[PDB]
Amino acid sequence: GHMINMKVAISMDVDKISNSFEDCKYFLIVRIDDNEVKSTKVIFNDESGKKSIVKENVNAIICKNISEENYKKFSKKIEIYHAEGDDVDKNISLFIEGELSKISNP
Repeated sequence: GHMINMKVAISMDVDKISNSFEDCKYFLIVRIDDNEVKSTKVIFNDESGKKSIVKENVNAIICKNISEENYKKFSKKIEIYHAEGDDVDKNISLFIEGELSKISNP
């Protein structure tokens, strides 16, 4: 029954989900404010990018994969989820409901 004030980082290549967090080209910052996406952002993935994610106060990350080291960094307040597709919009809807599997075995 709805949701308010979500913030995610989705690991993008150029036009869909990147292979892994370590190989994204940018992060799409999704904004959800009543079970629907009311705006978006692009943080390119070159160092200064990842810094901003810390201060964004993200709710969760979505990716197909992560490196072990970066997991151990980010898994200290932000819920890391598995992608279930290449269709970002399917992965957004699944995340809204919490149907995506939380990666606890990278």
